[PDB]
Amino acid sequence: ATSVNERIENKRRTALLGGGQRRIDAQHKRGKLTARERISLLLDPGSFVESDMFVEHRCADFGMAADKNKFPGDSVVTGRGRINGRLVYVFSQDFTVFGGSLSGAHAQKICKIMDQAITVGAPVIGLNDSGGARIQEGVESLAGYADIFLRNVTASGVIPQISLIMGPCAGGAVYSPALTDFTFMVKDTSYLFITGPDVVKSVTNEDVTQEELGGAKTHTTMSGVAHRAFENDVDALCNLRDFFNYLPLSSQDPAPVRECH
Amino acid sequence: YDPNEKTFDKILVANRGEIACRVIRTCKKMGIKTVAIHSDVDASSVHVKMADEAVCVGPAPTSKSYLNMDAIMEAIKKTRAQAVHPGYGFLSENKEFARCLAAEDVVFIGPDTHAIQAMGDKIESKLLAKKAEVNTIPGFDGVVKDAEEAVRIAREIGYPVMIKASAGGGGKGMRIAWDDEETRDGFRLSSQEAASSFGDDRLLIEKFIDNPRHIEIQVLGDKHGNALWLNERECSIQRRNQKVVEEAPSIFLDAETRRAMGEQAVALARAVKYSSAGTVEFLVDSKKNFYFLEMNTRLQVEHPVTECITGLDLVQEMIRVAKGYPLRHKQADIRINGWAVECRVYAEDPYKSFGLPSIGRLSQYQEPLHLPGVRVDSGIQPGSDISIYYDPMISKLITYGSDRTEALKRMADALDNYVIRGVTHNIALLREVIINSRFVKGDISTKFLSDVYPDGFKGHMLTKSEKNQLLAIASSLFVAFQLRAQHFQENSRMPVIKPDIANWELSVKLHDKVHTVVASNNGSVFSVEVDGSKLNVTSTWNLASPLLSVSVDGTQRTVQCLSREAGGNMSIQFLGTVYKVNILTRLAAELNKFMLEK
Amino acid sequence: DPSDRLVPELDTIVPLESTKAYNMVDIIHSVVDEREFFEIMPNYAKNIIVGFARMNGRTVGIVGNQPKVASGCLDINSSVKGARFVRFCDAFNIPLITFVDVPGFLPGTAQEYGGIIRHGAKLLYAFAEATVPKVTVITRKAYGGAYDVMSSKHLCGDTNYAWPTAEIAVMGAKGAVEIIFKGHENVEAAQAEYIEKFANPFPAAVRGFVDDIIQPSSTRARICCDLDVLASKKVQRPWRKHANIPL
Ligand SMILES: CCC(=O)SCCNC(=O)CCNC(=O)[C@H](O)C(C)(C)COP(=O)(O)OP(=O)(O)OC[C@H]1O[C@@H](n2cnc3c(N)ncnc32)[C@H](O)[C@@H]1OP(=O)(O)O
Ligand SMILES: Nc1ncnc2c1ncn2[C@@H]1O[C@H](COP(=O)(O)OP(=O)(O)OP(=O)(O)O)[C@@H](O)[C@H]1O
Ligand SMILES: [Mg+2]
Repeated sequence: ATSVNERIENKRRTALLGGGQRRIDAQHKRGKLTARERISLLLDPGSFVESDMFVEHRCADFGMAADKNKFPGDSVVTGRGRINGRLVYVFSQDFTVFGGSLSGAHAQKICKIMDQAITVGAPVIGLNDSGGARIQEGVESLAGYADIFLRNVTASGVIPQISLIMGPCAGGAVYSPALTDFTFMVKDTSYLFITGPDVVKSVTNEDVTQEELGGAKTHTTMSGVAHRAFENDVDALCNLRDFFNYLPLSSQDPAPVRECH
Repeated sequence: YDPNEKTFDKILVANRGEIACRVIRTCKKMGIKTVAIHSDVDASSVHVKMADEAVCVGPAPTSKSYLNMDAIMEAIKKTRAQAVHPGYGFLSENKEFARCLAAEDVVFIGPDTHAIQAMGDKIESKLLAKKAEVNTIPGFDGVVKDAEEAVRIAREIGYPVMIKASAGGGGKGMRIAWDDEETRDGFRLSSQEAASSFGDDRLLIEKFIDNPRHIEIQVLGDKHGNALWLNERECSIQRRNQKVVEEAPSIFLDAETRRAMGEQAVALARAVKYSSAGTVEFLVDSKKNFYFLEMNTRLQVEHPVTECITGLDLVQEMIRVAKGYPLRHKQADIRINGWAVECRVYAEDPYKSFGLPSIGRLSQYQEPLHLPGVRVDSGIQPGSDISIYYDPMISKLITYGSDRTEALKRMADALDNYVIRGVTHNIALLREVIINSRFVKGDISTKFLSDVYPDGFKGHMLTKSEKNQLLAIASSLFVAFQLRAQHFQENSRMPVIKPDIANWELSVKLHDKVHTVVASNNGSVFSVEVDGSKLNVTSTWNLASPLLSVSVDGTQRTVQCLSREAGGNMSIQFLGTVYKVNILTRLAAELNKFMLEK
Repeated sequence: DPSDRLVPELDTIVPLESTKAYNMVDIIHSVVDEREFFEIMPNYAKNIIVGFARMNGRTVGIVGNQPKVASGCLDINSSVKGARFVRFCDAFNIPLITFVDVPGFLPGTAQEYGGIIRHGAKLLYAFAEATVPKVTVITRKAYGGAYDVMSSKHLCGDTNYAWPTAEIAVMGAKGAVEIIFKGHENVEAAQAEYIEKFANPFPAAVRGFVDDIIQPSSTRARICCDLDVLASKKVQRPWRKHANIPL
């Protein structure tokens, strides 16, 4: 009766807030936007179509089957939209839910978006704000990463792939951006390193901060991993919209031609 | 092997290696359940797999695993074993171990504590043997404490003198003095290393027999007083005062002397009241005079040869004696049947001090079990690890025959057909010993290795005919590899035009000489011309098998290709010795003269 | 050289202690035909091993981790070397056999400043686009993204086998326990439970990430049969002029 409708509305409202209002406030205090605000700023207004909004993780170990550990969407917002009228597929990682760690559902949603994009021949833009792989998931998480990796290599040279790191990407969350065509970072809020400073101190025995180890300056001036760095999220998204206008939608299409004066 | 005879039902083998495997095999044949102790590193050994139950007894070192008497006691208590078999070494001759076993109801398979303690020290053993109307080595009875006393003893017993550490064993604390100053300084040094390792500081001064022969008599006695002397064994070939080649029937001994020595050994055993299997060792001089020297109150390492020549199972006999049953054989029933020779394959490098212990992991291991008249006692397998904690002995190879010549021929065949890859072994030394002219004749003493190889072992000094055979085999193998390199599957797009070459002209560098070789192939037969000499080599030319059997001019030879490189270097084990040859083509040999030496 | 030859010397080659290191060249020599191996770059980036060998007479390319050097960890040089070797073997229809024993990637600022991310992505890409038959055997360890990089089943791998000493996990047991039970702050039985349930090849086996847990002595045979049935492997991929490898 009305129970199904009220549950649908409750799940929609919960998915809109991610992992809670307190963690949203914590994210805002860090000078960062949420995944949905990033998607809204990147895409044309009123053009976002979201997929897999109600998908939840299927893990049962370490007390992850409790209702307090179930978040519809599972730390990723995936869908399609338009930039200046041209189709694009987008995923944005939600640092609010489990630190954006990749679970099975996370990888399943990303893989679905990538598969549909390669089916229709449209670019993929990925906003990376992941803390790594979900440890409670176990080897499943690893498998998920590998799946994404495969699709990246399958999509290389077929559709353009753009990565924008907007948070502390660590562990295995650093290899998908490396497999894409272009990689951009945000100053003072984005990081890229396989192992954190603590492990470096434990093994190598040297004192480095996160900014020195994997900051935007490090990866844009001497590492050679990232291509450009921007002041903040709004500036980065505006420049990403500007940069997207140059590229063609697929390798089947010629170089874009615009109106000239 | 009568199952009706009711022996024990559970026996713990408190040992490792090949002796544990042999005891387990005998018990399994008799039907007794076997339990084997092991260390952490020996968790995957052969004897633990062959046993029905296994119990870890500690870490890798022997002082905490196999000499850990307490853990062995809790292993016995947990497994509720009825008998214990120590094999040889470790706790085989430990009186306090015997007391611990006698504390409980579990029986110790071996001699009694009184017999072990009687023969635990050399001076008391010599005194008892003299009281037992047995010929003893001339010397002074007692303990020497000062250098002056030792040199005085050297005065009355002659300038050739030997200083020996009391008890101990293992060929240590035993050296020779030729002069009075040598006597005193050697005595002081012997006290020094006695304090260093043995700790007894008790020394014996006696006479050195010149050109002696080590002849052992295997005695077997029950608890009812019966005692048989079985037959003898010869163990003259030694280095570091340790046997490496043993020979069951003595070629130096006739029937009368053998019978006299056996009767003397039986008399000594009855005087000691020995109630197990043991050995009495004598040193026979050139004039067929024997003197008593030590008595091992345990199972001998080289026991399988007397088993082969007598058709007995010593482990079964000791088990039956421990159970309490009387001996089922009489002295007249003992007879010599054929001939037997045993070689100890060690993990040592024979080129350094006649064998220097080596370590490593066995990558390939194959025994010649299919060869006629071959028995292998080994506790290792492919993938086994030779560690520093235990005795670096790989295997014991026994060959029996109708006579000495057949046994030696089968021994040579087995040594040629025995594959070890991963470590260094002394197979070359064993083959050179068994094919030596003096050894074949029989004129061997305890210093055979010292005087046969005064400068140390150098390998096989191959003659001209053998050199030509080796060169022909190497050239044929090289040409066979080259021919196999040209066999591809059909491509159907770019067909392969096989290069039609009739004669291969090669330059073979061996030692420091260079030989010109012309090789021709007629299918499975190679005609090889080396420096004019013509030879024919035929074989199946299987290039993957570790052993390759070829026929050079009718003579059959088994060789191994240990290494091979594209530059022409090959290591070939031939006649037991590894030769490194370098084969180049004639054009390559000519062009190589312009290369600068590094 | 028979294709069903057993290799019993591999049954105990991997030590029980994870600290002890073995030599992977011994495994490679035991498995391949006639124990003949043509190694490429033998003196450079020695933590990885690449080379050519033969199985049942057919040319194969071998890539493996070397636990002797740097405990088998991956770095920039080894990644580049293995990536180019794999690319050549895939380009010329040569099957690939991989032996995996890797704890992860080498940490430090030297690796990060040198571009460890982009160089490590090269090997992952090379294994991912390969369309030749590929057979993977995990010997001791496969941790983190290194497990995915070293020719995992999810990269369109053909056959993946694990020895009874294999350990496929997201990371080490200690780090996982301290990252999961930080609130619980009770690592007394946490270590025991985690090592009993996750320090074994079973979690990957029950999800079908490895086809089988084979005895080491059968390894060669298990490979050869596979190379018999995968010789006719054909896959189809989307059209492109060329892809964009992270060079
Ligand atoms: C093969 C793939 C891999 O190897 S994954 C290796 C990832 N190693 C980790 O330690 C995970 C997180 N590592 C980190 O270095 C930091 O947390 C980073 C990523 C820099 C985040 O920085 P920070 O701004 O301080 O966020 P935070 O520490 O407050 O984390 C908030 C909550 O998110 C969680 N989180 C994060 N990552 C994971 C993960 N991989 N698996 C499970 N949970 C994760 C944290 O537990 C944390 O929980 P809480 O809400 O603060 O209680
Ligand atoms: N009187 C002697 N004359 C010549 N050589 C002797 C004499 N006594 C001992 N030897 C040498 O020592 C060898 C045997 O020594 P012996 O058995 O006494 O030593 P051990 O270390 O107690 O032996 P084991 O390992 O059997 O316990 C002989 O083969 C010989 O080489
Ligand atoms: Mg002796």
